[PDB]
Amino acid sequence: ENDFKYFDDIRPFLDEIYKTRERYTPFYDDRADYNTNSKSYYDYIS
Amino acid sequence: VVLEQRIASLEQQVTTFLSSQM
Amino acid sequence: VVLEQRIASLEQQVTTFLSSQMQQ
Amino acid sequence: VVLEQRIASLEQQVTTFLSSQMQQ
Amino acid sequence: VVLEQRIASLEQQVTTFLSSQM
Amino acid sequence: AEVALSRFSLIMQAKFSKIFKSEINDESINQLVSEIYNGAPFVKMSPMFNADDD
Amino acid sequence: RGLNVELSKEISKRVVEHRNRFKRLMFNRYLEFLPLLINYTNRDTVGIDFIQLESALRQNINVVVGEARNKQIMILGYQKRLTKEDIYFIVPDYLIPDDCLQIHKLYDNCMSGNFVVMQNKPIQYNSDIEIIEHYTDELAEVALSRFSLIMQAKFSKIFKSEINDESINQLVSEIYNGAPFVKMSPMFNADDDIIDLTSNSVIPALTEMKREYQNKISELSNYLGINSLAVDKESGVSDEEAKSNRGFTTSNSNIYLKGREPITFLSKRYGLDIKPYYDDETTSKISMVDTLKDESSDING
Repeated sequence: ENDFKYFDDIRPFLDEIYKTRERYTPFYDDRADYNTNSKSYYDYIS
Repeated sequence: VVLEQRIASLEQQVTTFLSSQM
Repeated sequence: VVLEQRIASLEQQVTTFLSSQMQQ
Repeated sequence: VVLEQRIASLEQQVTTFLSSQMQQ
Repeated sequence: VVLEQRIASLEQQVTTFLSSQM
Repeated sequence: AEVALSRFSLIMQAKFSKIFKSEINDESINQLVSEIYNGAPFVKMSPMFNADDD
Repeated sequence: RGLNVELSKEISKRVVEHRNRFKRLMFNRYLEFLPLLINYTNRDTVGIDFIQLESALRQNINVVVGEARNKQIMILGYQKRLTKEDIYFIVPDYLIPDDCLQIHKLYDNCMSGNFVVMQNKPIQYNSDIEIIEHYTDELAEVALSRFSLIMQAKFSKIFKSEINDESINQLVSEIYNGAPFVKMSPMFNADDDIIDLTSNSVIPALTEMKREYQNKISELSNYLGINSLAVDKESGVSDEEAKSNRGFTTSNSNIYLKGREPITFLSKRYGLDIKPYYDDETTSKISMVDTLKDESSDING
């Protein structure tokens, strides 16, 4: 039969991230210096 | 300079020969 | 002198060209 | 004196023609 | 310089010999 | 020996920082990154006294 | 087509391009020059292309000069265990000695058959392609600061008035046309109403920054031996004016010379004079003041 389209409704949302995944650099920018705060020693002994 | 002049004359003579059998 | 060296240089070149024409 | 120069010029002429067909 | 020139001639002669028996 | 002490102690504390002063989380960091150490002149800021000897 | 430009803080990308291009340019220029400083009594009698030697020496490969047919062609040469034979890699084609080679250093003074190896530096600790990377970034950001300083050192005279056609006719017919004696209304209309934006917090800053660029060039320079030293001896400006500490710049110049000392070992063998001198000459006026022999007039003019 032509059943089990659960492998198939993923398709318009699996090409989508492949489209917007690697074609970014004409559309966005690389600025603004986001800070990253990552886990000092107190979280290590946590 | 004289030697150079002689060489030039020899070259011109050769060129002249290379154009006519006479 | 130097003209004699030039005359020696030209006959050597003519002999080299004659050996270039005839096989020996 | 003049010969010393022409003799040097012709030896380089022989050496740069021997290497065109050399085993070297 | 003359000695060097003589040496060069000897070397070239040897090279020539090393290619033909004649 | 103790005058060599005083010279070494004097040049060990002769080092200099430029203190930025702002309420913390991501207001002034983007400022210094894209406009001070990258050398940029003409940085634009808010009127909220944000370099009035801040 | 595709186009949508950023802003006119494009300059804040042009500024960082000037810094980046300056570091790349100054780095590879400085090693573009550095393999020619010595040149050592240039081709007295010896068949060496010394430019090709010095370029080989600054990639630290130990070249070996010997005899080929009695005329000193270069070859490559990669407690004391002596080297004798032609085991090493040989760059020329048929000019190989095919006979007893040796190193001519300590077997005797001036006797053994010649193949002497020349080090770049006698004892090797760090490559100077790292020191040239060490200062060129520091130099790069001071060139950044100079360029950023003179790019914002530009000045306008701001007129300040309620807008539409009161003060425009003023500046047109009476400032840029140069006119003195402009008459105005009593409504405070120049009582510090026109103002100047100046950057006199920038131009005293400008000269000191150029001196920092300058002495940082000199502090890279005396490291790698390239020095203004001998003329500084005869000019009497010896210390604390040229802030260089002369005993350190005559120190780092000397290590490269005694690295190329085995060319003297070779020079003692075949009976000739080769001294590794240190080039500092630039001509047509120095060659004129050192001779003032009238044949040197017909040479130049």
